[PDB]
Amino acid sequence: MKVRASVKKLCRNCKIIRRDGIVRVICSAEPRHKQRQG
Amino acid sequence: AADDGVMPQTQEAVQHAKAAGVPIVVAVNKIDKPEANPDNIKNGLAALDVIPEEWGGDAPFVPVSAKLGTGVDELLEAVLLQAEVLELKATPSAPGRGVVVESRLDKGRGPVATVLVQDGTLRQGDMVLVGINYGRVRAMLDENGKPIKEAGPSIPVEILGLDGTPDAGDEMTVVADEKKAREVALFRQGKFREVKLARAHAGKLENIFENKKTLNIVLKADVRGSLEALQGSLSGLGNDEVQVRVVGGGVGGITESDANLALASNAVLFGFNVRADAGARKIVEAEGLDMRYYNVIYDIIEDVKKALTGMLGSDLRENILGIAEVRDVFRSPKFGAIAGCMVTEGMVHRNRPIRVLRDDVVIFEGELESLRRFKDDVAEVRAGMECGIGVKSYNDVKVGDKIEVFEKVE
Amino acid sequence: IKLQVKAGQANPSPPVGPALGQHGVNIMEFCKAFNAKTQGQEPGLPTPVIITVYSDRSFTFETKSTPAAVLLKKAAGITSGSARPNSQKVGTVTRAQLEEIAKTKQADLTAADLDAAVRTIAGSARSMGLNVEG
Amino acid sequence: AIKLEDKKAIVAEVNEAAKAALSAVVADARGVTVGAMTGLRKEAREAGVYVKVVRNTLLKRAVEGTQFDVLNDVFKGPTLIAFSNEHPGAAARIFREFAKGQDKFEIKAAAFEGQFL
RNA sequence: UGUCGGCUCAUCACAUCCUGGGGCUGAAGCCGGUCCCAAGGGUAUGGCUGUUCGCCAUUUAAAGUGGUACGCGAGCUGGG
RNA sequence: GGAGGUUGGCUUAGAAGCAGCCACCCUUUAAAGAAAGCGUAAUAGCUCACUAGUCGAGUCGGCCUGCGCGGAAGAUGUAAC
Ligand SMILES: [Mg+2]
Ligand SMILES: [Mg+2]
Ligand SMILES: [Mg+2]
Ligand SMILES: [Mg+2]
Ligand SMILES: [Mg+2]
Ligand SMILES: [Mg+2]
Ligand SMILES: [Mg+2]
Ligand SMILES: [Mg+2]
Ligand SMILES: [Mg+2]
Ligand SMILES: [Mg+2]
Ligand SMILES: [Mg+2]
Ligand SMILES: [Mg+2]
Ligand SMILES: [Mg+2]
Ligand SMILES: [Mg+2]
Ligand SMILES: [Mg+2]
Ligand SMILES: [Mg+2]
Ligand SMILES: [Mg+2]
Ligand SMILES: [Mg+2]
Ligand SMILES: [Mg+2]
Ligand SMILES: [Mg+2]
Ligand SMILES: [Mg+2]
Ligand SMILES: [Mg+2]
Ligand SMILES: [Mg+2]
Ligand SMILES: [Mg+2]
Ligand SMILES: [Mg+2]
Ligand SMILES: [Mg+2]
Ligand SMILES: [Mg+2]
Ligand SMILES: [Mg+2]
Ligand SMILES: [Mg+2]
Ligand SMILES: [Mg+2]
Ligand SMILES: [Mg+2]
Ligand SMILES: [Mg+2]
Ligand SMILES: [Mg+2]
Ligand SMILES: [Mg+2]
Ligand SMILES: [Zn+2]
Repeated sequence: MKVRASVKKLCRNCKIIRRDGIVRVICSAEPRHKQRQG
Repeated sequence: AADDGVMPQTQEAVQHAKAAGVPIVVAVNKIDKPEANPDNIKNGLAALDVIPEEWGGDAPFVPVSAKLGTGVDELLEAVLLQAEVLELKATPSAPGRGVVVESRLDKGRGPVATVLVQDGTLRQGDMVLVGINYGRVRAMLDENGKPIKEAGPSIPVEILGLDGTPDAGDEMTVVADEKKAREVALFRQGKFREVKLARAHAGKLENIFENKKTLNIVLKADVRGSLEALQGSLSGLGNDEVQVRVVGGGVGGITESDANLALASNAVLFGFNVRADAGARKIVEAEGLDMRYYNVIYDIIEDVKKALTGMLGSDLRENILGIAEVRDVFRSPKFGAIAGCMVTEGMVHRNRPIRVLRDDVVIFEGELESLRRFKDDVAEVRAGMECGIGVKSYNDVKVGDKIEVFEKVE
Repeated sequence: IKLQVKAGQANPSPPVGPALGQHGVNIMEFCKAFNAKTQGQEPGLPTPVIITVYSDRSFTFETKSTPAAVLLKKAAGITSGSARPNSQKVGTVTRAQLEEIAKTKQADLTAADLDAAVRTIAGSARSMGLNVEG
Repeated sequence: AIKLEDKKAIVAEVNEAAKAALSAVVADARGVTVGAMTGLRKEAREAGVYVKVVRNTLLKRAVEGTQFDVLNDVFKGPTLIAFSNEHPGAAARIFREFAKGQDKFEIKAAAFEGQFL
C-alpha cells in the first residue's frame, strides 16, 4: 500500500472509497494500485 | 522416481544415452510412497522415444524400491534379457584387452589403475600398455580386496606397475616386450598431439560447410522457455546440403559434461545467456572445439542458416575485455549499490556496457554508475586490483557474482 | 490455418510449421497438392489456402482466391508499392482492369454487383500508391 | 447515437417495404454468426428478398399500412422482418432449411392477409 | 550565571538500530528493497589522538537519532 | 454478435489490428475501428469501441457558493477552550 497526500485513480478498475473517514483507492485488477490518505 | 518423474536432468540422460546408441532399461524406484503413480512416468517418458514394452516396445518398465528392496530380481532378469538380444561374443583365451575405469596415486604401491578387462585374459605377469604408460602387472587386486592370479573376460581388476597414472578412457593391451611398448607409446602421444590442432580448426562453425554431415549443436539456455522456443525454431532447417539436429539442450551453465558430449559427438557449443565453467573452459582449450555465447535469440538461428549455406565467417558482435569477481557489498542507504570486487581477467573501464552474471547465468544488462577505488574514480582498473563498482539503476547484486564488461564490435 | 502458398512451394518445409500453430499433418499430401496449385502465371503467385483439420485430420484444400494486392501490383506494372502512398504514387491504374480483377474476384467481395466492387478495390489501390482513374 | 429525427427515418423506410410487401415473416438471430447471415442476406438479395432487424418498439409503430399488423403482439426479443414485395412466399423455403440446419429462430409468423400461424 | 573532553548517575521524545505485527515488490526458497503500526526491554571491547568526531582490528540480534544551561565540577578529573 | 477485400502498402527473416513509417478507404449490415488494451518468435487466443434483446423512471457531468475531511511528527505531566 502506498501512502500519499494526493490519491487518485490510476486505471479503469480503481475505485474511490471513504472508509472510517479516510479516502482509499482499491484496485480489483492490480494490487499495486492500493493507496491510503489523501 | 515414481513420485515426480521425468525432470530436465532425465532428458539429459536420455540424450547422452542416445548419442551412443545403447539399450535403456527403466526402473521406477520410489514406489513405496502414497503419491507414486508410475503411469504418468510411463507416458511422460513415452514422449521421448523410450516407449514401453507394453504399447510398442523398445524398453522394459520394472518397478523396484531400493530402500525396501522389492522388485530387484525382476530388474536383473530384465537387464540380462535385454543383453541377450545383443551380441556378447568374447574369447577367454586370447591376450587380454580392456579399458581403464579410474586411476589414483598412492605413496605405497605408486600408481594404481582399475582396468576393466573386455576380451581375453590378464593373468599376472603380462607386459601391459595403457595409453601412454606401460609396465608389468606386478600385483593384482579383485573387487572385494583379495589378490588374484587371473582375470576373466569381463571381470574388473586393479593392477600395479604402470610408470604413470593413466587417464579414465585409455585401452589396456597385452604386448610382447618393452621396446615395442615404448615405440607405440611415442607414436601414441604424437598422434594425440596431432589430432588437437586439426580439430581446433576444422570443427569451427565457420568451416562445417567447407569440409549431408548433419550439423550437430549443443545448446545451454538460461530459462527453459527460451530453450523450447529455440529448439522449435531450429527444428525445421536443412534439406539436402547439411542438416541440423540438436544432440543436447538443457538449462544451466555450460557444464563440463556437456562439453564432453559435444566433443564425443563432434558438435559445436551454443551458449544462450550462459557462461562456461572452469572445467568446461579447460576441456574447450584441450579439444579446441568451438563455443560461442549469444545475447539474442535470433542471432543464433541467423548464424545457423548462414553457416548451413556457408556464406560468412568472422567473429565480431561482442568481445569481452575484463571480468571482475565481486568480493563484498556495503550498499549505503544513500541510494547506492557499491560492491567491492577484484579483477580476475582483463581491464574494466567506465564508458562500457556491463553484464552481471550469477551462477553462470546473466541476470542484468546495463552500464555502470561508479568505478572508484577509494575515491579516485580511476575509470580504468588493471587486473589484480581491488576496487569498488556500482551498477546504474540496479540492486540485489549478491556476494559471488561476476561483472563482465564487453564491447559491441561494430 | 489461413496461410498463403505461392503457385507451388510445398517442396520445402520452412513455412510448414505444422507443430506450433497447426496439427502435425503429413506435409507430403499438401505437397501432393502443390501440383493442385498448377500455378496459372509462374510459380510465384500467392494463393489463399485454408486447411480443414478442425474435425478429425482429413486435410482439405480451400483455395479461395488470390489477394487483390499482388494483382493490382503485378497487373499494373511495378512489382512494388509506394512506401508513402499518395505521396510517391507509383502510377495510375486502368479502370477496366480493376473491374477485371473484380470480375475474376467473384468469390467473396460481398457486394451486390461489380459496380460496388470497383469502389471496393480502389480502396486497396489507394494504399498501394496506384492512382485510381475511371 | 440515434436521435428523434434519426430514429424515425428507418420507421418510414420500413414503411416503404411494408406498404409494398406481399408475404413477410419475422425471424430472430440470437446466436447467429454474422458470417452465416452474410451469405443468407446476399442470397436473400440475390433472390429478391428483403430482411432487416429493427427495434421491437419501432416495428410496432412502423407497421401502419397493414402488411404484418397482426405481428404486434409477438414483437418481443430479437426480431427480423423478412419482407418479400415480389413473389409472395419465396422467402420461406430458405428459413425452413436454415432453421432445420442452423437451429436458429422460430420464424415467428407469416403475413398472408393477416394469417400469422 | 565556572565554557571542551573523560568518569559516575540518569530522564524524556519518536523522525525505530534489534526484537514484534503487516501492505507492495522487478517477492520461487534462503536472504533482501520500500512504506504503514509499534517506545515493553535491550542497544560493543581495543589501537591512534586532549579529543566530540573519524579511520582501523575483532565481535554482536543490534552496536538508533535527538532534548535535558551542546543534562550532570556546593558529584570527581584537569589532558585541551 | 463484434465480420469480409485483407497478412492494407512499405520495411522486415518473420510484421497478419496491436516492432516502426505511410495512409486510414469500400462492402453485407444492428453495429463493428485498415483497431483502444492483454498476449504470440510470428500465427492462434481473450476483451473494449458499437449494436440487438432484457428489466421499467429517471440519469450523467461541469460551473458559482456556505460549513466541514485528509495533508498534521518532540522532548518533566493531560498541556493548542
Ligand atoms: Mg503524507
Ligand atoms: Mg479499523
Ligand atoms: Mg558510567
Ligand atoms: Mg535505572
Ligand atoms: Mg514529556
Ligand atoms: Mg511512527
Ligand atoms: Mg528498528
Ligand atoms: Mg519491527
Ligand atoms: Mg517485519
Ligand atoms: Mg516486509
Ligand atoms: Mg522502544
Ligand atoms: Mg522510549
Ligand atoms: Mg528505549
Ligand atoms: Mg520506557
Ligand atoms: Mg507507553
Ligand atoms: Mg504487558
Ligand atoms: Mg573502548
Ligand atoms: Mg571506541
Ligand atoms: Mg593519548
Ligand atoms: Mg529544547
Ligand atoms: Mg541545543
Ligand atoms: Mg543535547
Ligand atoms: Mg554541557
Ligand atoms: Mg548531550
Ligand atoms: Mg572536579
Ligand atoms: Mg565540565
Ligand atoms: Mg567547587
Ligand atoms: Mg550547585
Ligand atoms: Mg565536594
Ligand atoms: Mg593543563
Ligand atoms: Mg599535571
Ligand atoms: Mg460544495
Ligand atoms: Mg483542514
Ligand atoms: Mg506526552
Ligand atoms: Zn488500478
